[PDB]
Amino acid sequence: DIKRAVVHTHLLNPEWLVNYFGSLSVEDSLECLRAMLSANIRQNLQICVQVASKYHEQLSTQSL
Amino acid sequence: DIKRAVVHTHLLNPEWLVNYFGSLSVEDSLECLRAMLSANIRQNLQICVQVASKYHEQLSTQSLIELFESFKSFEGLFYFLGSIVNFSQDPDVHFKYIQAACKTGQIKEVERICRESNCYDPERVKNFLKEAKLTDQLPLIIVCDRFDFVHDLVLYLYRNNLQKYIEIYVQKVNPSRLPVVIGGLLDVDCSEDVIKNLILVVRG
Amino acid sequence: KGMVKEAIDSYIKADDPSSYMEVVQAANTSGNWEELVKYLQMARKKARESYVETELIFALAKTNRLAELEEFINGPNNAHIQQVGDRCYDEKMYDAAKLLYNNVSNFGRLASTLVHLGEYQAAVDGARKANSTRTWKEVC
Repeated sequence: DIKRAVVHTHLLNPEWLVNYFGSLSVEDSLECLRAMLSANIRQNLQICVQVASKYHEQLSTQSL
Repeated sequence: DIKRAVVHTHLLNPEWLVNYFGSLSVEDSLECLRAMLSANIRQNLQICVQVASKYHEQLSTQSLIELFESFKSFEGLFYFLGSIVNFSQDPDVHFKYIQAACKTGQIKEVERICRESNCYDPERVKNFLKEAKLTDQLPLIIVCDRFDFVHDLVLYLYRNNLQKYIEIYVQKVNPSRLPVVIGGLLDVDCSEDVIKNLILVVRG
Repeated sequence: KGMVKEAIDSYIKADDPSSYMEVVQAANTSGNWEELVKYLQMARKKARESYVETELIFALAKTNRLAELEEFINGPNNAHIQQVGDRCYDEKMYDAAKLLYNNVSNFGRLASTLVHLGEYQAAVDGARKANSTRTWKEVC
């Protein structure tokens, strides 16, 4: 369970996190996003979309 | 009726008001706060808590927290008692801070106090946990083995569901209590293939 | 004065669950396991405790209200089974630990009571899932 960025998102610099997920996403960021959106608070909301404008260009999955 | 700061709070410098209430509170600021919270607008809301982090140190009255939790206490008590878990030894303050953490998901700030605090009754707590079902159960499996009452926890975990709970418990939390948990699983007679598969997990 | 029967109606009109510990201290002093049932049944809705439910199932088994003793447990009991299950065989009120340990799966203690029950077919079915020395030998 590496996925606990839901709490750090209120404090962590999202810029380098976008690249943390641009890397290490061997079919994995889907599940972390699923966890973040299981706690889709208005604070941690748009960050799910800021990342989203990177991976669509390679895989705009219908699962997403 | 000196109490009309509810309207000035939208305009008045709260700093010197904090000291206006640090003085002149001969059992009086309770009623003024009761009036402010009778009009607990989002604007005049946190100011009720900024004052609150001064008078607790002399009198953390249960009347205060009663009139507090009488309302929603969306995150009011979490911010109030977020600074009072330290410098306290009461069971009720810890328990009700934890219960306030159930109102907005801040369980990550609860798992810390289950370890830090050691001056509370976890029995009423874990009962409430199974009543107010945590929904991401993951402190009870920390505070319970912190207090070694696992003989029924293992059973409750098998009863509701077991996808990660025992696995992530022995993996992350404390692998030192695996075989006792297997003793529990064999008391309840879980499937042996599950045990052969579970033991393959790495240890600490 | 020990008016345990009369100390109850002085709480029915109040619904005050407090001091129930002393109510229990006087309850075992005189078998009255029918009206404590009502006291605890309604005080259930006032103090979500565990003593209430434990002593409740104890009184139920005392008055052998099995049809609903088995139903209360199937809900959110939040009680302490195997502590009154101790009282089942300590007082030897069988056909009770049969139901307490059933949904709790304590294979090894139920069979000690099924010794005195008389059933043997399901006793060994409890033992095969126990596979303990005590269980097997006592069933034998």
